[PDB]
Amino acid sequence: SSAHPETEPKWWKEATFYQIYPASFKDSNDDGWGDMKGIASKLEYIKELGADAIWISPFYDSPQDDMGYDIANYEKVWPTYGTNEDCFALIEKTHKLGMKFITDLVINHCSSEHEWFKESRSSKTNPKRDWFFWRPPKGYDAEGKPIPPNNWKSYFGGSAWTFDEKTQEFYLRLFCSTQPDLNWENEDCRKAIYESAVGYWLDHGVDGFRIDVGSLYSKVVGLPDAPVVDKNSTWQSSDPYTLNGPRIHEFHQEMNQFIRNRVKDGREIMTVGEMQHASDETKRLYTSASRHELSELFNFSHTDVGTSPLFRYNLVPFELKDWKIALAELFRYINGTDCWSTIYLENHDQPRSITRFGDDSPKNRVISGKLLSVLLSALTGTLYVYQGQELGQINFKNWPVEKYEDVEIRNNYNAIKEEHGENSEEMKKFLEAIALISRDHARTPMQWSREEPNAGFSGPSAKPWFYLNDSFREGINVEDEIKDPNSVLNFWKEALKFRKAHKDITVYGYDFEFIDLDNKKLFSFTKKYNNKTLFAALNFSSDATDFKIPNDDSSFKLEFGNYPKKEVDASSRTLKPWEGRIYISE
Ligand SMILES: OC[C@H]1O[C@H](O)[C@H](O)[C@@H](O)[C@@H]1O
Ligand SMILES: [Ca+2]
Repeated sequence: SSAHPETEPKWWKEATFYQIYPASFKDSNDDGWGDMKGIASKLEYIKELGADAIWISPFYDSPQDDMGYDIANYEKVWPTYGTNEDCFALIEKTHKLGMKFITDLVINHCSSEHEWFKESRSSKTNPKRDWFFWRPPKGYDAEGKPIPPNNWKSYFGGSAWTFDEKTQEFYLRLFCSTQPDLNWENEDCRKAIYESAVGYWLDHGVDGFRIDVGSLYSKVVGLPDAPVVDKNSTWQSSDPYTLNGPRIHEFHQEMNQFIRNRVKDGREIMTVGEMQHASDETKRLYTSASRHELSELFNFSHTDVGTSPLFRYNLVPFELKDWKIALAELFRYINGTDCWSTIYLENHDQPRSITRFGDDSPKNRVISGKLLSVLLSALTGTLYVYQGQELGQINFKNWPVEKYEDVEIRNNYNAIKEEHGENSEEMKKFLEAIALISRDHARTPMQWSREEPNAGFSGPSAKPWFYLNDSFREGINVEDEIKDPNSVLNFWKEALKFRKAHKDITVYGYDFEFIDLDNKKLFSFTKKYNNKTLFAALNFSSDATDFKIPNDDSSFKLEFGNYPKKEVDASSRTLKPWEGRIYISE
């Protein structure tokens, strides 16, 4: 383990994080929105699950055009969620339970309602004009409409620019129209960002930051037109010119130094960057401890499987190997380095992992939910569990498009309607995809009980901000799952206990090797820690599946699995449907 600097323990390496989506976690005042007092009331539940730390999605003052990721004030809690004092009380309560607290750092862009943007947009001559990207039209079209400065596509569909009537210029917004990109080329802007979004929260005791689209801060000079890679799309991906740009490491080093110099009590701060996509070299430049940039990053390959690289909302076939390789992208690069990795299958931007990677049928949703827990329990990195994942939550079914709340759905729908027609093959493919892939499958209220109609998220007379998934009626809820010894919730409790008990090789294990990589059903691997070997055999199918343990001997003991502990034959070399097993040899 000495030739593996990645094994050096840190609180944030071995902490299991639980991600809370504040709108949807727990309402305490029957207004249909989750809130801070709601979260506070459920910290014990989170601790009892086995979480060591929480990450709360944005709770700052926001118009909610992107459900909190459009921030109007970094230094004020959104009143619907509570007051600043409620937040400080929440941080303290989390701490007094022995848990760490990270907040969402959203500084690629702010709300157009932020005072910085209100000033910037007021004239062409004000001191904050160049805190954002303003450009004149590229002339006007045959209809008299201004033409945007370039052909870039918004992440949510359509053009990445919005015209401002007052100053007669476009501003850049890679996300929704009211999320103008901050200009990191402006040093005054960077310093103001650090003071408000970072320093304020360090001063109030956060243990770290989850850094929203942290790979987008550096724009290639000139904001050039992107090459035409999609011939059936008016607008083009800006990635070559916005993703992992030439100053991105400079910026992350600067912010890292700011954090180090701002902390007052010498505490260890974790940063997890939502970096989206990166080569292994880029990952190393971000996460090597000696680089003083990020602690770790999220990489999207594993959550991209089954989607077109050209458009997330066009489905394509995939096989198990594709997902194996994509998952391994999170962690293989750290082997024998001072880097660190993340492990997750769910967040507020993703559909449910049982639906995507297991089998969400009534017959198989429990066992396959447990299989996913066995897999995650054994992988190297900082583990994240997303609200409802521990309940074995599944995608909602048969929702009309008009029921979806997400701006990502609304904007993409409108762009397709405009470009291709509402009644088109393009729209049909889109509608097919949203049923599997929409971020909204993560965002329905947390299911605390079987109580009609709001499942204990809010009182029965309240109208939740977004519709409940019908699955609460099928026993996917906290109250019912606590009482069922066979539940996914109770299984996740066991999985976290297992992972912690064997943390040297589960959290810090190295020399990961696939066994039978090509297998369409068997997901198998080994890991090492000194004299120890972990061997995983995981059957991602309803068919029984054979496996072999490399260098098999008597020393391999069955330590964890999802079939009943008293009924598993550890010597057997065929997995039952959806069966997973972790063996450890010392
Ligand atoms: O802030 C724009 C986007 O950034 C990140 O990808 C967030 O996780 C996502 O929810 C948001 O829409
Ligand atoms: Ca509320």
